[PDB]
Amino acid sequence: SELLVNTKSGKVMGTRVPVLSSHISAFLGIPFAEPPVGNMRFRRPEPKKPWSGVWNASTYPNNCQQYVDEQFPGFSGSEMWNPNREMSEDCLYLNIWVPSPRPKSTTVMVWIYGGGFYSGSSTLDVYNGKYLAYTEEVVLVSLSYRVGAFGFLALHGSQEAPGNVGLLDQRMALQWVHDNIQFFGGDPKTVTIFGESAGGASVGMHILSPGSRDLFRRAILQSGSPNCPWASVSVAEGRRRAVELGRNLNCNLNSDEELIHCLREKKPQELIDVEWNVLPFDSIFRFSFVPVIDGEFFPTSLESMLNSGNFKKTQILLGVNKDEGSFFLLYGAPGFSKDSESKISREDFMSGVKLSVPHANDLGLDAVTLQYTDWMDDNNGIKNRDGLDDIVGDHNVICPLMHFVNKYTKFGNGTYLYFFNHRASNLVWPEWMGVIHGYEIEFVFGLPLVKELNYTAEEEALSRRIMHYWATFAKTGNPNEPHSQESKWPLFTTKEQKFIDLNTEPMKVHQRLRVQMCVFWNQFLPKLLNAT
Amino acid sequence: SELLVNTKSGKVMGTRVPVLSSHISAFLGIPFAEPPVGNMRFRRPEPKKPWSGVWNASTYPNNCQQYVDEQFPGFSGSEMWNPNREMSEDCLYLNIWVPSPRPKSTTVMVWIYGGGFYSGSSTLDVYNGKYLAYTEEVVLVSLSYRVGAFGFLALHGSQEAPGNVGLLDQRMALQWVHDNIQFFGGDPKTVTIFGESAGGASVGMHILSPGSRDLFRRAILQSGSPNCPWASVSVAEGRRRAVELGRNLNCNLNSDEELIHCLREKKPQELIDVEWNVLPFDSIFRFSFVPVIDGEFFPTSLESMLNSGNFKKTQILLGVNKDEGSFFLLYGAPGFSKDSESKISREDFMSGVKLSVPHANDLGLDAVTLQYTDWMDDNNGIKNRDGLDDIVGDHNVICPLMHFVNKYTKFGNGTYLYFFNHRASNLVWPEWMGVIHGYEIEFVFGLPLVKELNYTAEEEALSRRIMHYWATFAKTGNPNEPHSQESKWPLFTTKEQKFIDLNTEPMKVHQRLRVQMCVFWNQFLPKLLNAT
Ligand SMILES: *[C@@H]1O[C@H](CO)[C@@H](O)[C@H](O)[C@H]1NC(C)=O
Ligand SMILES: *[C@@H]1O[C@H](CO)[C@@H](O)[C@H](O)[C@H]1NC(C)=O
Ligand SMILES: *[C@@H]1O[C@H](CO)[C@@H](O)[C@H](O)[C@H]1NC(C)=O
Ligand SMILES: *[C@@H]1O[C@H](CO)[C@@H](O)[C@H](O)[C@H]1NC(C)=O
Repeated sequence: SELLVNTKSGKVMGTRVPVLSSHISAFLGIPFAEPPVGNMRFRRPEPKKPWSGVWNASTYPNNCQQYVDEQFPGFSGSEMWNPNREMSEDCLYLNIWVPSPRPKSTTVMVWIYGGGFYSGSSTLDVYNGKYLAYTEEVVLVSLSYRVGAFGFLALHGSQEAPGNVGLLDQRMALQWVHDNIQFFGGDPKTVTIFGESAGGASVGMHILSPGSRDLFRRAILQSGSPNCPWASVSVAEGRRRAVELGRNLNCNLNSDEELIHCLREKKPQELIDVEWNVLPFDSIFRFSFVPVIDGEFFPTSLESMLNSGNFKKTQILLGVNKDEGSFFLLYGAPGFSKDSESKISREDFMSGVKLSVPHANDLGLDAVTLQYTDWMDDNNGIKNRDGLDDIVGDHNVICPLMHFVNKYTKFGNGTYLYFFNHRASNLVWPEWMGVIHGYEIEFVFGLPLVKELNYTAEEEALSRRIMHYWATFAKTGNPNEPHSQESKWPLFTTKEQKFIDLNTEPMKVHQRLRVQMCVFWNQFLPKLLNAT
Repeated sequence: SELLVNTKSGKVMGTRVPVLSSHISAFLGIPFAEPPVGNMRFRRPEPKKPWSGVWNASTYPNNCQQYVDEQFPGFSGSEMWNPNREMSEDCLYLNIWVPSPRPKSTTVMVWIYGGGFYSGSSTLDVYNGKYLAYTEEVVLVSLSYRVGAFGFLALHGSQEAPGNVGLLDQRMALQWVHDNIQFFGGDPKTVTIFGESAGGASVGMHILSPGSRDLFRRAILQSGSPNCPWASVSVAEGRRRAVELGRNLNCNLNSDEELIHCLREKKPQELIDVEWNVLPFDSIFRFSFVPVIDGEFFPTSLESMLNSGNFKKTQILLGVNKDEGSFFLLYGAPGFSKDSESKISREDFMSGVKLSVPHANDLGLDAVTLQYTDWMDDNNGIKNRDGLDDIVGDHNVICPLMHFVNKYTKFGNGTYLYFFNHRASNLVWPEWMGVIHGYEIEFVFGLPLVKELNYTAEEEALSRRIMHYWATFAKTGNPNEPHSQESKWPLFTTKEQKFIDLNTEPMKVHQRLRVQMCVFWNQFLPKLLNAT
């Protein structure tokens, strides 16, 4: 039967799912690791023991334990990102969408969800891989990984809570795909990993980590890069936060053994309730438990690895959205509200700047303020609001990604860069937020092709174009159709640094994406902070 | 006789001079101090002893000893600024242009020439006061003062070479005008002092110095302010330079007495030949002997005086030219030439930046470079050239003046600000230099009214308009004609910060002159240099 597949770990039975007046096969909730529960909490993952009989892969699995956003109860704009299945530490499963009839050896794409390393689910409606798998005829896989303390609590030196286990969860899933996707009709030698935000940073981390490089062919990074300021911490800071978490739960702190034992006896929600109390600074776009530069998963500092070319050399396709920072300002900066235009006063602008660059001294804060202030009209509420939006997006997403693309392109085999700037016609978030962090995902997954979702005809066309770019890149290492008559997405080169916009208007090629601001964030500010 | 005037110092006989098909009286070369020669070199000036008989004031006096520019021999653009009379240490004289018939008690304007405190003459063709005196019916006076080491060598603590004597020369001339102008038909209670560059800085210094305030009514500052970075030095730096001058002339340096005695035995040209060897840094727009913050002429630091309102409160009219920095880049920055378009390479841009801000550390240099570089087109020769031009003009003239105007306006009785941006149709300097430092002077003195000079009809109109603004301001404290139908020059206020452009086009009012760059130069950079 087309729904029965025998893998190296055992047999699995999928389910036939409808999609755009047709059907395809789906294998949901396939286990790739042993449940990281009890004594296994915080530990590196262990491969799933093979099973006898048939694994029922007809329904989505549980989501990993995580902080749940209740800032806007009932609001679809925020709830669409929350777990839609019951949460459990028993959450290491993957999902596969297979074209029908089953292919023999076709292109494989593996999705890695984002969520700042503190949240995320492979089961969100927005991550339904049936549209992409059906439309582009690729085998689509979505994996899962532990987030928050469960996946990133780090007490370097200890083997019980070494840190980065969430990244190892991802690697184990990639290993499973490498070893078994052939039975689902996928080509293990043509696997593209792609992800957004923390998922994009994760993709870059697998490009960097020697232990992950051999498991995939190409990569796509959406609004995220491994060198982002929020994406990793030092071993010392990771330890400090782990200890502070224990301090928040009245744990014995005399030794790592004592601390970990205490943390392992706590219910999942107990850790989550105090998770945010361990941050250094009053800040936005900063998360408690993230990857740690350990000298193992990451041999040396990310910068030294990027500079020496110590990473997988292949083709990459990546990009950012126009207003990456709006989400974070709305949730934590004074003056911003969901139901108002959020015009910002000069004073709230100052407060926002300090929250946005928590590690900077006063001189550093002055430099940022000067760089983003129009002194001919400094009390303009719209300008201050948009200025802060740019500060957050440039510092946390765009400039780190531009630093990554330029360093990578020197050693890589082909780079394609995009700037997504289309605001969906059916967005429920206010207009001031613009082209929001994460809202290009629905286009990548083809939701606009579903009539009931209320997208325009132009948006369906944009989605089809984007899905074809992504899948063609996954298949050939080039988003462009060999010998087509459509406008070509030029290769990003060290010299020309070209990129294209992604919207419903005719393709336009540009150069040096936000170069002025990124020279500030990537070269000047770091120098200022290190000298003063 | 109309040409004979009896002053408190003795009788003087002037000469009738033709002017625009008419005539007026001129009294040239009137002594206001005893020749500062021999034992008097470097000493404060002494009032001229009254004389018997009639002083022959029919010809221009000698010019003070100074460095003479020979960079472009025979070239009118540069030679028009050089001394046009024989040089001598016996140079403290003033010139007066009086309307005919002699007025009874009319508005008086006293011109103070510029020249970076190292040069200047009251006798330049461009400073001929007959046009202004005749056209606006004012008594026009031009004074002189010692420049270079002769007027500013400073060995604080010593009464033989205390420093600032050139400024005291200016004060003595103002005192003479206060005491005697009434005999020439001028009103000593309605005297306006005006000057350009070092002369403008000098005007601001008299506004600040308690000992000079009572000698004039209003002031006009053209392309210069007392707080300019090149306009003064500390007592320590002044001493260091005085000692280095002695070291350059093989002087005994065991004591001030030894040093001064040695310097007094040297011929004037001997001092001038080594004058430029005492600067701290490799730099442009920096001069060796300038005013010193002594605690006498200047009670405290200029900044503390400006902040506390420790200065004469009256009305002021001031402004700058569009391209103040071009002259200095042409003479000392690599890549600039008089006969080429001077497109600057990225490398020469860097060299230029270091020469322009000699006191800045590397981080400071990086900040300037970032602020003036278009990173989307960094190798554009025109942009690099114009960027450097702006750096020099903003740092040395515009921003210091804007800091002055804003601090002054808080306590003053009326401020009028202008931005001169008309390039003369008959300029002999290359086009890349734009609206050059000092080229608004010919309009203020009415040269465009002289047909033989080859100016256009529009330029004659601009000159007449400017002369009337200046003279009306001198007479009433307001450049505008009471109840006229012409466009009004608005008052510059702390809140609106309005100013007008001065060109042949219809008047346009603007606000916050180069505010973006001046926040950088006046607030950010100083903070960066002091913290790092
Ligand atoms: C497990 O598979 C069976 C079919 O064998 C079916 O009941 C369903 O798809 C799964 N069970 C649940 C939880 O509904
Ligand atoms: C990628 O690598 C292949 C084989 O080494 C080479 O022929 C090709 O030019 C490379 N492409 C780029 C854009 O570097
Ligand atoms: C001095 O005045 C006399 C007239 O009394 C006349 O010769 C001339 O104006 C002056 N002398 C010189 C130096 O020409
Ligand atoms: C100048 O001073 C006079 C008298 O003190 C005052 O009436 C006038 O308002 C002042 N003007 C300005 C612009 O400050």
